[PDB]
Amino acid sequence: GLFDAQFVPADQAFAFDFQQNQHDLNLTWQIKDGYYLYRKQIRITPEHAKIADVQLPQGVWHEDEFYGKSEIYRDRLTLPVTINQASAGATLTVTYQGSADAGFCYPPETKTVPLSEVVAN
Amino acid sequence: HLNFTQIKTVDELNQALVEAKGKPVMLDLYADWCVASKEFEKYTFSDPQVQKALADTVLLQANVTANDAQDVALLKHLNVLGLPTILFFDGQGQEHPQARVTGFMDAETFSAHLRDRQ
Repeated sequence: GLFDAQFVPADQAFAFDFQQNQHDLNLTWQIKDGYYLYRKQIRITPEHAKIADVQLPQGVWHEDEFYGKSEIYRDRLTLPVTINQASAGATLTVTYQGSADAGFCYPPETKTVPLSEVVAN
Repeated sequence: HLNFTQIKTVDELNQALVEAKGKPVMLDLYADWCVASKEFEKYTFSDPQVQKALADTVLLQANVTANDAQDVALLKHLNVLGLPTILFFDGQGQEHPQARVTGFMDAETFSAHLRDRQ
């Protein structure tokens, strides 16, 4: 009856984080129950670093009367990245986008991951 | 088909706001890639009742599909987290934040919520 009276912030819906150990980088998203990430919207771009081609894992299929089917990720997303080379100050530009089951679309997000220096071999 | 009057920037919004001095205004933030945003247009803004309830409301609509600078700016200014999101300003230009609609909402529920401004 009151005209002045549910969805959490994007970083609370998709908790991003990363961890590096030499040539080994692990990209990770804690995905809140009821939310999911669009596989086709993830983008990993290196800046002053050389990365091995990244293979996106097999997720589940979501459907809707408009785009039919789409591969999505739930619960958690772990993305292993191989850093062949990285200069001092090299960065990894990570972009992704998700939505909520109840019908809410978050816009794209871009995180900049500070890579630790890594020489040729 | 409700007839919205497209706006793109924060200024265009305030401009349209002053114009609609005295009438209640509704701002609908939409995006093509957003399914929920599509469901809102197809199943709710299309409903007879809902259209009736909005008969005396100024209809504003920002299409943020491109998610460009202007877009991000407007969303940031209105503190919009995602789409679909619908805002309401009383006929005295005051926005009622606690009244905005976030996410898809069916016509029955929307129409109700709309007629609580009485």
